[PDB]
Amino acid sequence: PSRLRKTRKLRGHVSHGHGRIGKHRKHPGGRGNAGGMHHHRINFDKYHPGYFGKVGMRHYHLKRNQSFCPTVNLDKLWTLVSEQTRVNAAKNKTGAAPIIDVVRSGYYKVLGKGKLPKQPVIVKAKFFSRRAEEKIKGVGGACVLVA
Amino acid sequence: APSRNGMILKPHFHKDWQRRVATWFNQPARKIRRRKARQARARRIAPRPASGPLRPIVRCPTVRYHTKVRAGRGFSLEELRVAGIHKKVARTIGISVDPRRRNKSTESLQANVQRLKEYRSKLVLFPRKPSAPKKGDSSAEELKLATQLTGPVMPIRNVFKKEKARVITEEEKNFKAFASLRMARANARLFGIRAKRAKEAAEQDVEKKK
RNA sequence: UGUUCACCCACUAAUAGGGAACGUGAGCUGGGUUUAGACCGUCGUGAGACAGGUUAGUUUUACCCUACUGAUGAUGUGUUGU
RNA sequence: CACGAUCCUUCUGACCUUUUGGGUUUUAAGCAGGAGGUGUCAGAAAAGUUACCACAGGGAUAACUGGCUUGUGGCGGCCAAG
RNA sequence: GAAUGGAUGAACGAGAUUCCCACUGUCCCUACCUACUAUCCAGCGAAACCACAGCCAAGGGAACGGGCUUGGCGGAAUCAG
RNA sequence: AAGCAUCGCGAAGGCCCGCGGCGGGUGUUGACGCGAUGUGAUUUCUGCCCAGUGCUCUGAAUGUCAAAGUGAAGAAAUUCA
RNA sequence: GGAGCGUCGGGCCCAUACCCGGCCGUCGCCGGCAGUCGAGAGUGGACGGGAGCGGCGGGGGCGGCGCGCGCGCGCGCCCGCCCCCGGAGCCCCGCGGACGCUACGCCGCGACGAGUAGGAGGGCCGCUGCGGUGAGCCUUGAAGCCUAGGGCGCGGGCCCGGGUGGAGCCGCCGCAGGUGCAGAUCUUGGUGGUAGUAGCAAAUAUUCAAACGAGAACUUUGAAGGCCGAAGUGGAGAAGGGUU
RNA sequence: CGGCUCGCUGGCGUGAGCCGGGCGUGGAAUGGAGUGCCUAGUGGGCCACUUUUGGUAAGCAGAACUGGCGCUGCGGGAUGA
RNA sequence: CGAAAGACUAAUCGAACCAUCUAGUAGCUGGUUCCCUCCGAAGUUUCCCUCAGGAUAGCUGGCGCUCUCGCACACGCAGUUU
RNA sequence: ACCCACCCGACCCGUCUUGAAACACGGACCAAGGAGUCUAACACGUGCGCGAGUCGGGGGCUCGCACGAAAGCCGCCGUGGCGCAAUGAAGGUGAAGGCCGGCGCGCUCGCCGGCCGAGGUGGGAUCCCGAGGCCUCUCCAGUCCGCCGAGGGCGCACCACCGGCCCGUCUCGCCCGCCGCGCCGGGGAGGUGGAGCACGAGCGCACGUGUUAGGACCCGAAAGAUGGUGAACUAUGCCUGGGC
RNA sequence: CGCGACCUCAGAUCAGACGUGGCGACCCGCUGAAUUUAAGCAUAUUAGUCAGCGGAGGAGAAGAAACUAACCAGGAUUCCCUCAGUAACGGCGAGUGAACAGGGAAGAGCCCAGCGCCGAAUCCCCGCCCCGCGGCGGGGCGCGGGACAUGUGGCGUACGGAAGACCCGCUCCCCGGCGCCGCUCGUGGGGGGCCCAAGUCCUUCUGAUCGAGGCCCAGCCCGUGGACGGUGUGAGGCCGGUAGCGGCCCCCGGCGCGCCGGGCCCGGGUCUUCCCGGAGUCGGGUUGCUUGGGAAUGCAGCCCAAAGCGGGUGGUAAACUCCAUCUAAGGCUAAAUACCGGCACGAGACCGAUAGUCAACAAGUACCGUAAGGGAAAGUUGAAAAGAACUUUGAAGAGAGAGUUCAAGAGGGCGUGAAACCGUUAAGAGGUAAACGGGUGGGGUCCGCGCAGUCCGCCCGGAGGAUUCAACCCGGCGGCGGGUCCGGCCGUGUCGGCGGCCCGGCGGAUCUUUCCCGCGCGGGGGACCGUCCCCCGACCGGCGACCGGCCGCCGCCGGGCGCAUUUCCA
Ligand SMILES: [Mg+2]
Ligand SMILES: [Mg+2]
Ligand SMILES: [Mg+2]
Ligand SMILES: [Mg+2]
Ligand SMILES: [Mg+2]
Ligand SMILES: [Mg+2]
Ligand SMILES: [Mg+2]
Ligand SMILES: [Mg+2]
Ligand SMILES: [Mg+2]
Ligand SMILES: [Mg+2]
Ligand SMILES: [Mg+2]
Ligand SMILES: [Mg+2]
Ligand SMILES: [Mg+2]
Ligand SMILES: [Mg+2]
Ligand SMILES: [Mg+2]
Ligand SMILES: [Mg+2]
Ligand SMILES: [Mg+2]
Ligand SMILES: [Mg+2]
Ligand SMILES: [Mg+2]
Ligand SMILES: [Mg+2]
Ligand SMILES: [Mg+2]
Ligand SMILES: [Mg+2]
Ligand SMILES: [Mg+2]
Ligand SMILES: [Mg+2]
Ligand SMILES: [Mg+2]
Ligand SMILES: [Mg+2]
Ligand SMILES: [Mg+2]
Ligand SMILES: [Mg+2]
Ligand SMILES: [Mg+2]
Ligand SMILES: [Mg+2]
Ligand SMILES: [Mg+2]
Ligand SMILES: [Mg+2]
Ligand SMILES: [Mg+2]
Ligand SMILES: [Mg+2]
Ligand SMILES: [Mg+2]
Ligand SMILES: [Mg+2]
Ligand SMILES: [Mg+2]
Ligand SMILES: [Mg+2]
Ligand SMILES: [Mg+2]
Ligand SMILES: [Mg+2]
Ligand SMILES: [Mg+2]
Ligand SMILES: [Mg+2]
Ligand SMILES: [Mg+2]
Ligand SMILES: [Mg+2]
Ligand SMILES: [Mg+2]
Ligand SMILES: [Mg+2]
Ligand SMILES: [Mg+2]
Ligand SMILES: [Mg+2]
Ligand SMILES: [Mg+2]
Ligand SMILES: [Mg+2]
Ligand SMILES: [Mg+2]
Ligand SMILES: [Mg+2]
Ligand SMILES: [Mg+2]
Ligand SMILES: [Mg+2]
Ligand SMILES: [Mg+2]
Ligand SMILES: [Mg+2]
Ligand SMILES: [Mg+2]
Ligand SMILES: [Mg+2]
Ligand SMILES: [Mg+2]
Ligand SMILES: [Mg+2]
Ligand SMILES: [Mg+2]
Ligand SMILES: [Mg+2]
Ligand SMILES: [Mg+2]
Ligand SMILES: [Mg+2]
Ligand SMILES: [Mg+2]
Ligand SMILES: [Mg+2]
Ligand SMILES: [Mg+2]
Ligand SMILES: [Mg+2]
Ligand SMILES: [Mg+2]
Ligand SMILES: [Mg+2]
Ligand SMILES: [Mg+2]
Ligand SMILES: [Mg+2]
Ligand SMILES: [Mg+2]
Ligand SMILES: [Mg+2]
Ligand SMILES: [Mg+2]
Ligand SMILES: [Mg+2]
Ligand SMILES: [Mg+2]
Ligand SMILES: [Mg+2]
Ligand SMILES: [Mg+2]
Repeated sequence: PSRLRKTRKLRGHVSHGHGRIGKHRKHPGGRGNAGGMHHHRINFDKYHPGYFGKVGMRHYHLKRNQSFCPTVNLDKLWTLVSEQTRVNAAKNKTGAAPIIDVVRSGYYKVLGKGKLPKQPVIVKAKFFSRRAEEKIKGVGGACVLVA
Repeated sequence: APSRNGMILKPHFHKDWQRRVATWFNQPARKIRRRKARQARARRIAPRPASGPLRPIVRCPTVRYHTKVRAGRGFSLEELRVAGIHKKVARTIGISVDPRRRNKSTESLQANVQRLKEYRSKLVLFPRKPSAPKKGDSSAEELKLATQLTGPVMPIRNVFKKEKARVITEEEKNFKAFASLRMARANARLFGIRAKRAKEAAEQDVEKKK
């Protein structure tokens, strides 16, 4: 909608909202990210601290699928399974504890955020955090490593 | 000239990009053209599967995909050999055959064999003439279907095995997983130098004798 | 002497001083400054430089308005002349 | 008051990390602190000339006039030692 | 200041100066004459330039106004200059 | 411009062209020639300066001086000679 | 004998300032109104027993919290009632509620209103095209154009009358943009003033008659006077032109 | 006021931090406050009172303070930032 | 190409013309199109091969939110003063 | 609104400028054209849909497309993007705490049972409780309805502060673990770096403003490069003619 | 000094073939800038980009791993999404910048050299016959030539292959012709041709209607046809068309059957014995360019220059070592993909003659330039030419009458005909250039009036005329509202039926393989849980979700009511 834009209101007015002292000249700064080190220095070093300079190790032929390791927090571990596993348990009276294969639902690591409900679980995962393990043990469960 | 906070961003419009803009007003006509072509091929290959040939079950590479399973390119030669299908002939009955696939694990092999077995069972080989010789199926299984198979022939569904709620033996409770991983990590890390120290120690024991 | 300025001769009553966009280039002139050519000296490795000297080097338009100069005319006085 | 960022280099530091299919060793790359300098000192690597000259602009800026000023120049008083 | 040539030098030069003789309107100091114009008419017929325009004095003003302030004043339409 | 004076070159050469060629110009030429500079007829002269910047001559007697080649240690990249 | 100067009076003169009033807009009001009592608001109403001229016998406070239009009252007759707006008749009405109420509406009180650069809001301002919509308009005359006609709007603008013209065009709700000009020594086209002006002045020169012809300064013929003056204004070619 | 905590500090005590109670207008005058995002234009200025540096001075150059003009008309100062 | 003037090379020469790259780049000139309404600046900061430009603060506008109570029943803030 | 008169006011616009009626520039006059666009990327604001998700592409299935190159649908619905987790150069690591009882010497350290479960201070719109009034035509009783409400509470969002947790890093220290007892692995206390957690707020779409990259509001160089055309002028050489 | 083989080389207007140029949107191979950005600039960037040269095709190129990876592994190329503005490059500044995996579009795989076996078993050209001949082919027959052992053909190529012995099971595939049958998806493939519904019906406007009103149901008729165009305005039905698994006629394609001529004796597994790979190439150094590729991604020149349990790769130089992974130095290959040139079509929220292409027109035209090159302007009478016969003035151009046309106030550059500018006619003014703002006045132009504008509307009182009713009941119809929820339909929350539950389905990582079927898994039952539906009773919100009676009210019609009522009129 041109109808709604500004330039429609500016018809008539001479400078077109760019002022008549300094004009709308073509490229007064320098084009683009020119002057990061000279003359636009303040902008770059109070809104992009750390832009300039190297750091860390190069790594030439990086491939992201090697380092693929999505995470799930205990917070919502039971969300992986249908409610009626969590229900048929806190029931049953065998002291069974259902299995939660985390890798099936698309997470490899089981990190430790959150309260787990007092209800035993076997959790199958690729990796665990220390605290995430400890929590499951305290609930009355068992961590299970899987390849 | 930048103004008070933003992403210091680098657009790639410094080459003559407007010379090489590729619009997409085709796409509808394209989709139609593809679908017309597809419908033609189906009509040509009369009772054959429109899909194309039957293709092997295959695991994806890399730790990421790993757990999934795809269609592959074609059945390996070892797989065909086990099924009892001559490699040159398989291509004429609608079995894909690559010969570049190795075959590492027995688990992948047998499942693929099972596939070809299944296919041969549920396939209706028309005889070369209408006057029937061996192999060619009965005129019953022929009249009842000279039908195409819409969609991929014997589709792959990446499937899981349910586990019954166990009880957790005391030993299982006992497992120190996090710790276990860390140890294992360090053993991998240190395996090589440990081995070197052992070799040094053995040399010192032998050197003591002489 | 391009000069302004200066000086000297001569006359004179006196050879006072100034201004007007340092009056006055569609008034002239262009001798001088102040393009391009060239010469000399000094300076510069050099290209080149020189309120240092020298010579050669295109000076456009008015029919508009006004101003001024002259030239017909104008309103009035009934018309016309004296 | 007596001093210097990124990048690069160099030295020092830890039974440190990485050096990519795995392992040993050189090498290299990291991490942290010094040093090698930017005096145009918040930090390009840089000589002239143009009268053969050019372009964008500038009365934000010179070379006239005209304004203000009047030191300087010119002209004129007061006082009165001579 | 010596082939970055010094010094000379007959002949020559649409070259640069100085003086003399002659000659002259260069001048004193201007005048008269001729042709072609300009001038008037018939016919034909452009252009540049143009914010609006077009009398002055002083004032103030971006510090020299046609316009503003205060005064002077102002009379159609035009011709050659 | 004649005149004067320097300089290079005896041809697998001087000077020069050309993207390239067992290419081409001088050259259908050979030092009384070709090429590169200065000065500028004649006359009369043409002083001193080789420190500077140029040019040039000589060269195991010799400081430095690259790539290769030669030796050196190293497991090798290598480093050192 | 100020229309001068210094000191001082009264009186009067007028700014877009100040005061009062109108009207427009903006801002603000926990602003008001989907239908109700109520103006320093400081209650209203069951309902039960006991009773009645009783009451709640509290400050020169000068008073607000209590008093003189009734509480009980006139009627039916000490006892009963003290009744219903489909009817009290109404200044308050709680039974139902605007002429008003497109709630993006309507209404009320205050205050305030310079503005470049710049920002924001609203435009039933305007242009062209699309989805909808107006049982829209139009040869019984569309667009456009013109108008010393009549009006509206603060304004952008708009509507009507008359004329001209001769085929299409508009209102509303949405969407979309190559959407609004005084300038750019702007671009293209057109027209002025200048102006019947400058001008049609290089190389000596024309004159008389007749003819033709609508028409002769200029054509043609004749006569005369002139020039070019064989390095020609003569007679032939080259190149170039291309039918002259 | 009452009590707890301390790895600080220390003859005992400090000092801080925590709980639990007890107490209300604490000079004048004025006004509703607080808070967060996006953000254009601007970054040539000039002038006057008073102060003030350079300069003989300047309608000069340069600072301070406030107010102006710039962005702003209107009455007056004839005329006028 | 030049008996040398930077001369000449199709009215063009201190680097011809024609087309393209090309809408070359411009901190610099010029221009930049309807109405009303409300608010309404700056020429100062530090940094910059910065001084006819940017950056950054400042000054402006817009959007808001959180609370406050003239609904007899207020806390906090100020180009003052005490 | 057409013309004319008179009094008062009144300099020509645009523009750069501290300052323009300027002896600053552009502008004779009229018509038509004529300059903030589109794409991409980001940011913040706003509207809508869904919400720990969201998403639509790309593809596919439904038609000869009249309207359709639409519309609809898809275990593709999610490969995948963005989000739901950070922090470290990296190897890696990765957000919980409290309380109670017991057992180890409660050793502000280590291990075993039960309960609560995202901490606390101040301030917080707002809810909640509410002594008490304040009347009712009488003296008391007395449920119902309000109005106000002193006083007390739970306290959103948000802010300030203090604790806590995660990752890096240092300092100090004492214990645990086992298929591999090791230059192994795991913890503790106290500082300190982090674009962290501390009962989620995103994703998609649309519109606006701003900032960029692009011809990038419009017009404007002197230049630079690539590839071609010219010696009909003129410069110089040569060939062949002519002339004095 | 002969004649004859071959080898290497010549010449032919020898016989018969091919190549040459164009086009150039897309494609392949070179070559290759500079404006530009970095606020300067040189590396970088612009950019392997414009220009330059070469060569193609309907596509090209690429392509069947000397590949990815490091997994439980994938498996030619190309294309899209994503990876990702990421890893990386970079005066680590400006800026640049991929790949693998994953999901799709498509999908197709092969052949040599060598090593070997087979009497060269092969090829080309002659010449005679039969067929076939507008893409020169088949079959036969020739002591007819040549090519070829310096290696043609069959088998065979890394997925292994060959040759042997016995295990098994059995024998259709191709082409040259000649016929003939079913016309074979936009729903009869392609092309061509010719065809196919319904008003010119009644009135009436008009210059002319395709307009306006009507026509057995918005009117008649057709409608699988109401797209578009044409026709004197606006047309489903006037005409062409449009619709239709409509018709007919030609031709051509493509596939189905028959006959002939040829070719063709073409398997698989199992055990044994043999067989095996492309050199001035890899690899190294190097210099130059190139890349995201960083102690060298790719391509080059030069120098060096290999091996065979080798060689290559395994994204940090090197040595040692294990692993993995391919097999290089020969070749072919459809498909999805590209397409501002071409031929032929379709469409548009585009432009509408200063726009849109330079070009709506006799435009790459006229014209300019020596040449390379530059490069315009320019659409519209009217329905129909009916384009003005004739008279008259004039040498004529030009007029005046006359005429055509609805109109020439449409007259051949003619639709509409703005402004600037000019002529005239009318009105008004005029010594401070004009013009302007505020305020009045004077004059004009038209516009509204009034030949009283006393403007209307209620109600009332009076005096005149006027018809019929209000009021009241009676009969009918319709509407409103109401509660008794009275009776029944209707639905919210709750409870009862466990009743739909199998006669109620989906979903579930809940269970069971006691089940069934197909091969521990898939599909289906069978339990279970969640969710959605029947039966009746009770309570409650009795809800605009409705009916039936009854009530009350309102309205309309029709009866009665004749005049102290009832409206009308002045
Ligand atoms: Mg403005
Ligand atoms: Mg702006
Ligand atoms: Mg401007
Ligand atoms: Mg600016
Ligand atoms: Mg400025
Ligand atoms: Mg497919
Ligand atoms: Mg002068
Ligand atoms: Mg003069
Ligand atoms: Mg002159
Ligand atoms: Mg002179
Ligand atoms: Mg000179
Ligand atoms: Mg004259
Ligand atoms: Mg290795
Ligand atoms: Mg000179
Ligand atoms: Mg000079
Ligand atoms: Mg200039
Ligand atoms: Mg100046
Ligand atoms: Mg002066
Ligand atoms: Mg000398
Ligand atoms: Mg000398
Ligand atoms: Mg003037
Ligand atoms: Mg010499
Ligand atoms: Mg000498
Ligand atoms: Mg020397
Ligand atoms: Mg205002
Ligand atoms: Mg017409
Ligand atoms: Mg448009
Ligand atoms: Mg204009
Ligand atoms: Mg004349
Ligand atoms: Mg003569
Ligand atoms: Mg002749
Ligand atoms: Mg002649
Ligand atoms: Mg100054
Ligand atoms: Mg200004
Ligand atoms: Mg010169
Ligand atoms: Mg531009
Ligand atoms: Mg600048
Ligand atoms: Mg300027
Ligand atoms: Mg001005
Ligand atoms: Mg002036
Ligand atoms: Mg200027
Ligand atoms: Mg001008
Ligand atoms: Mg216009
Ligand atoms: Mg948003
Ligand atoms: Mg921003
Ligand atoms: Mg832009
Ligand atoms: Mg340009
Ligand atoms: Mg350059
Ligand atoms: Mg060709
Ligand atoms: Mg630059
Ligand atoms: Mg620049
Ligand atoms: Mg530059
Ligand atoms: Mg590049
Ligand atoms: Mg090219
Ligand atoms: Mg190909
Ligand atoms: Mg190959
Ligand atoms: Mg791939
Ligand atoms: Mg991403
Ligand atoms: Mg690049
Ligand atoms: Mg062979
Ligand atoms: Mg028609
Ligand atoms: Mg029609
Ligand atoms: Mg028909
Ligand atoms: Mg590069
Ligand atoms: Mg490595
Ligand atoms: Mg190929
Ligand atoms: Mg046109
Ligand atoms: Mg035209
Ligand atoms: Mg055109
Ligand atoms: Mg037109
Ligand atoms: Mg035209
Ligand atoms: Mg026309
Ligand atoms: Mg026209
Ligand atoms: Mg007409
Ligand atoms: Mg007409
Ligand atoms: Mg027309
Ligand atoms: Mg016309
Ligand atoms: Mg007129
Ligand atoms: Mg008159």
